[PDB]
Amino acid sequence: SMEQVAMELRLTELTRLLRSVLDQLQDKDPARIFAQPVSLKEVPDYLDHIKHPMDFATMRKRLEAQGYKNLHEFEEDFDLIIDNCMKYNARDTVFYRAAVRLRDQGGVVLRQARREVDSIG
Repeated sequence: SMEQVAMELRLTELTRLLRSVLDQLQDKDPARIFAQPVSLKEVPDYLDHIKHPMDFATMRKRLEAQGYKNLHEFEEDFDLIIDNCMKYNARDTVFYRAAVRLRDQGGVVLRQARREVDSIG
């Protein structure tokens, strides 16, 4: 149908916008602390602690499969990265501190992406 195609074009354009948001968010992590999943070889008990792991590479696979239907879903995954980190790691650690900075700096980027999604529909 022509409706299914028009919907597909909307999803593609949302995907293009989220890809740029993702690149902007990832730049706020220059140390690459959140680039890849926490290694279960190196942190074998990680899943006893964190029930829903997340990281930027795993978000990128989902994005490129057009697996995000809306910005809310994307934001959920970004928030998991931060929130998982701040529970697993103590306050006085390089890891926790990097999460706080990513959170604060991403807020700006997410504030305008919300406006661009509402605006461009």
